[PDB]
Parts: sequence; structure tokens; C-alpha cells
Amino acid sequence: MEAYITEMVSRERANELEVYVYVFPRNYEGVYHIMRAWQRANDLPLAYNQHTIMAFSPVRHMCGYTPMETQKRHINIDSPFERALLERLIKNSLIFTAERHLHAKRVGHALRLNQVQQIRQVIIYEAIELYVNIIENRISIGFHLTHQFEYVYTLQSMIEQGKTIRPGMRVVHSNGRQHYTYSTRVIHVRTKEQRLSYAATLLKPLCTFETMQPQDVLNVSKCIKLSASKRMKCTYRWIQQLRAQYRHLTFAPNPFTIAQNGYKLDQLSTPKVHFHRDYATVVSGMKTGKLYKGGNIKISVLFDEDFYLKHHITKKDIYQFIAVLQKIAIAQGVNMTISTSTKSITGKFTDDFFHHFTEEVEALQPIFAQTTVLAFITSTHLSNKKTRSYQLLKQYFGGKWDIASQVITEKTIEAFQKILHKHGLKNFYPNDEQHCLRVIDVLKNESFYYTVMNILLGVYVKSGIQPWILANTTHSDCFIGIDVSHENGNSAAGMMNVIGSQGHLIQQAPLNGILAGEKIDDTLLANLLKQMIKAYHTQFQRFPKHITIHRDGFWREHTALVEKIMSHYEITYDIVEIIKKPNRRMAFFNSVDNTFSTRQGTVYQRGNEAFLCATNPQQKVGMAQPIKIHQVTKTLPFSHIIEDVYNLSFLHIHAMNKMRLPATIHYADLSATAYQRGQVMPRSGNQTNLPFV
DNA sequence: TGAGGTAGTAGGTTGTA
DNA sequence: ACAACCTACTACCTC
Ligand SMILES: [Mn+2]
Repeated sequence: MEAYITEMVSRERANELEVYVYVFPRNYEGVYHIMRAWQRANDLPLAYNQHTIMAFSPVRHMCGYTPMETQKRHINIDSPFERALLERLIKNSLIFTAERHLHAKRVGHALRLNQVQQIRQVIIYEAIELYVNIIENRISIGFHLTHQFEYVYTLQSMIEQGKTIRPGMRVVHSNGRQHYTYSTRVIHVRTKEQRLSYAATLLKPLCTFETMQPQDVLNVSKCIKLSASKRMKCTYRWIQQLRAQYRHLTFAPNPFTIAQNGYKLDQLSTPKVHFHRDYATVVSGMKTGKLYKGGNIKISVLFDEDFYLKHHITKKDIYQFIAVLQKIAIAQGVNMTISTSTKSITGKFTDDFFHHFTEEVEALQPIFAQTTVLAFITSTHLSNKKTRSYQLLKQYFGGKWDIASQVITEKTIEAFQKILHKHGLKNFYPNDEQHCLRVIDVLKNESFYYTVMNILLGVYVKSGIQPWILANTTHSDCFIGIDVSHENGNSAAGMMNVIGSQGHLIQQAPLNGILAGEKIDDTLLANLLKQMIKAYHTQFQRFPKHITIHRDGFWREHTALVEKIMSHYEITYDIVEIIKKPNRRMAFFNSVDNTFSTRQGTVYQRGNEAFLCATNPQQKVGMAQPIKIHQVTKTLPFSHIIEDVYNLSFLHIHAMNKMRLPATIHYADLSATAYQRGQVMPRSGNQTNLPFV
């Protein structure tokens, strides 16, 4: 069983290629018109960069643009400029070959291929993206397969068959090259703000899951979810065909294996989790084990009347469900008690309450103070506009009053009641220990258990409970997570603390996540590092030895500040970049049955960059997405950092379902989103605090 | 919004002799 | 302008 990556490397080197270089007199969009006219006249693969143009063959038709210098020169490998220009020229040459010999259309950002299937007047188009990099005087080409949607009809087809042009109808200028989103008739829809009009014979409605009909959506989504074998066979077939007509570079007969690409293979193993002993899996420990750090939780109930008015379910059913939750929690060493403050607000929370939420909620703070709200709001009120129950609920409770809250809708309660009816229950549940035990016992064999436990986990983590930690220690003693999000000109920073080599404190940094600009200032980073050091010293009574910073995306911060700061306290550190969507794919090919598969905890390593497989999705779900790890600094071996990254992904204490990313980046992204929408507020403390999810 | 996974749509932020 | 990220939204399936 061999290991395959979606890449290849060129036998020729960056300094073994003869190129023609034309330099024009002395703006990053320069000499683009000259290059386009040159392409139009001399029909050759050409590329530009700033004010220089490079090709593989001499240019005959000058088109009146006289160059300053002409050369048959090689490239200075030490100059990144000429490396980028050669990469652009190779990319353009590949695109030109595909267009001339394989009939592909460069649309948007990808080369659209032939259609694969039409689903009731919906065309599905294959597409591929190409990338060229120069890695230590070697040329690596990577590629990624994807899909595109289309409606096969213009506006004329509908307008001939009656219908009405809606002001809010979504149409695009479906054509070649660029694409824009805005009885002859004229439509004057704005592109973004500029006024445009057309003949309505070429504008076509957009094909998106938002607007497609439910019958088409199922099949279209089913089509774009292929297995690993089909996906990578399709990816490799077209690239082999492209190779068969390319002459400017040559490759090995089988250039897709990791051996040809200079990668080394690592097989990580699943860790163990600690609840009160050592458990192989999280599910086994949570099923029949006591929590790592239990305690006492106060819960308050928010019940709206429509939940009974339009759905024939009573508040007594809600209290039976809550009693079941309480008994399950007490079975694991967690004591939850219902507050009795729900007496002055009996019968409240009607439709008028939801329609005047912004004015009839200020008096609810003393009712739910120092508790955990378990809200049972209707999904219609949460989702439908002019009410915005979820947004206002979060933005008030967690946004301003720092009160944790967990929301449940009618689908969960109807599923619970349907299971009860199936099992012969609903006669009487609350205040009956034997009936509660029977309900808990029958909950085990159903998948709905994962729902119930998830709810409990959501209550636990927001209440200061630490469900489990790592059984074994890691090579780093301290983990920091940083993420940045930009929405509508507003920048939100998410910061995250993991205090201890076993986990042992998953916490959010008590710092404001709203940035005055688009960049993280030096003061914020200094405060984050110093506060995390203080937190570790408080928790363990000793200073840490090593700290690893995880960054989502690319490191755009001041490294000199980080070392000035941790030179004084004398802790070694690393800076690591975690990249989602690397636009590559990993597999193991088995030639006995000719199948591509994936194995969780697989690592491909090259230099200071690695690809990690952290999930095991099912065939109908799709194919696993690799993560990209990049080590900026060189304090410890790359293997140890990859191990820490893989091990921190098993600390998803908010759910029973395994998550792809480590907690450091996952929870930091969630926190950045929460500050983007203004639904969280800093809270100092020393316990497990995740006031989101 | 029980949670996670993955895969389409349209836009936004960098930094580049 | 180009390249390599990021975000939001929708959808489905799995537990
Ligand atoms: Mn949640």
C-alpha cells in the first residue's frame, strides 16, 4: 500500500531552462496590455511581472512596444522575483496547452472541463486548479479538482414562457473568462453599485444551494460528494492527459507518490484520555466513567408559551426532560439543581415578548443571575426576521450580562417524545426514580443519546466543568492560540489558552477581542503572553519550560517582540502555522483492489512543512481534508510539534464527535466569531471556560 | 440553534526586485 | 495584477 499526494516534481531544474526575457522601461499592473497584445499577435505562452516579460520562444510581432533589453539568459535562483516569474510562465504554459489541446475554459479561478452530469436542467462541470512553486531549485506542480454549477437556460427562455422579472432575482453574466454577479426587455440591476443594463439574452440565474429547488438540491449535493477513489482517479486522469501533450517539462512515469516528491511518512497513534482512570476512547470514558473535575451547577429554565401553543407539548414534559438530564449528570458526579426564581416570571415569554424582546428583557437579569439558562425558544422565533430570538438572546445574556445559555428547539423535543412513545414511556417520568432510570436505560441504545450527552457537555463546559484531560504528557507545557477575522471592515481577534501538557485547563484569554485596526498590536501580544505565563504559574506553582504558539493562517506578527518578551522569563518557544484548506489531498493506494483510502493520524513531512490527516469521514460524507503544519522556528524537532498538534485535537470537551482541528485553533476561531457578533465578554477565572459553542 | 464532518456559492486581506 | 490564504452562506450525512 503506497502513499500518494496530489503533486509532482519536475526532473528539470530552475536553472536548466532556457528562457527569453524582455525588459521595458520603468505599479504592480504594468506591461499587462503589452503582454496581452503580444499573446494576441504571436499566440505564445507568455508571462509578466512588474515591468519584465518572460517567454520560452522568441517573439516576432513587436506590436509597436519596443523593449529596452532582450536576453536569452537563465534566471538568478537567489532572486525570488525571477522565480515567481518563471512559476507564472509555467502556469501560463500549462493553461495554454490545456486550452489548445484539451478544450478547457479558464473560468473564474479554475479551468472548466467537460460536463459530468445534468440533474433536471442543472449542469455540473468539472474544474481543476494548478499551482507552481520553486522549492530549492526544483519545480513542484500541485493541482486540485473541484466542481461548478450551471443552469442551462437564459432569461429569454423564462420570459417567453410568461413569468415575472423579480427585483430580487439573482442572475449573473455567464460568459467566458471573468464572471460577474449583479419581446426584448432591459434589466437595470446594479453590479455592486454601478448601474448596468443588458439585453437579457445572456444573463442567467445563479446556481447556488440557497436558490435551487429541493428536488434538485438532493441530487446535486449527492453528485459533488464522491469517494476518495473516484475523486483522485478523476484528478490523476486529466493531469496525465495534460502531461501527454506538454513538452517544456518532463516527469517520472509515476510522479504522484510521496517518494518522488521527497516526502517522509509518519503513522501517529491514538492517545488515551483520563476521567478518573485511563480510557482508550472519549465515548467509552463518557459512557461509564466519572468526570475529571465535577462540581455543582445551577440551571434556570426559560420557557416560551408558543412552544406549547403551536406544538402540543407541555411544560411538564420539559421538566421531565430536565429531570432526566439531572439524573444522568448525577450519575457522573455532577450536581445540577433547578433554581426557584422562575416564580415571578410564570406565564411570560409569549409572542408579544419575542416581538418586543429589545424592550421587555432588561428586567430578566436578576431572575437568571449566577445560573445557566436552558432556553427552549422556538426555531421560528430564532430564525425568522423581525424577531431574531437567537441573536438578541446571545447579544444580551452573554454579550452584556455574562450569563451562559444553551438553546434547544422543538425538533429535539419532538424526537425525544417520539422515542418515549415508541418505548412505551410518557406515562410519568419526573419525580419517579424508577421511571427516570428506565428512560435513561432506553436512551442508551438510541443515537439520540449523543444529542442528550452533547447538551450536557454544553452545560458542563459553560459551567466550569473539565470533562477529561490527556492521559499522557506532551513535549510542550503551554499552548497559545491566535486567530483573526475580518467582516465588514471590523477585525476580531480570538485568543486561546491551554495550560498544561495534559490539557488540564482549556480557557479563553481574558482579553478584549475587538481590534482598533486590522492588525494585532504589540501590546495585545505582550499582554497575551504575560497573562498566559501568569496563569500557568498560578495553576502549577512553577514557571513553564516551553510554549508553542499556534496561528491560524500566516504569521503576520512581530517575532522580535515575542523573543524580547520570553527572553526575560527564559522560556523556550515555537511559532507554528496551521493551515486549513491546503488545496491538496492525501491517500494510500492499494494495488490489490486498485483503491484509494485514507488513514487517520497520517503525516507527510518535507523540510519544515507537513500534511496531517486528522479525520476519518464516511464515504457518503466525502473525503478527509488534510491540515498543513508549518514550523517557523527551530527549537524542537518537527515530529514533536506534529505530535502535539495531533494530540490537542482529542480535547473536544464540548462534544462527543471528533473534530479535525486542535482545540487551540478551533476554539480560537469560535471565539473570534463570537466577538465579531458581540456575543461574549471577558471573564477572569481559573476554571474551564468556553462561553460559546 | 445537540454536535461534528465535507463541498458548492460569492467576496475580502495581504504582500510582491 | 497575481497568488495564497481567509470569511460568510447554503446544502447534505453521521453520531
Ligand atoms: Mn452549542
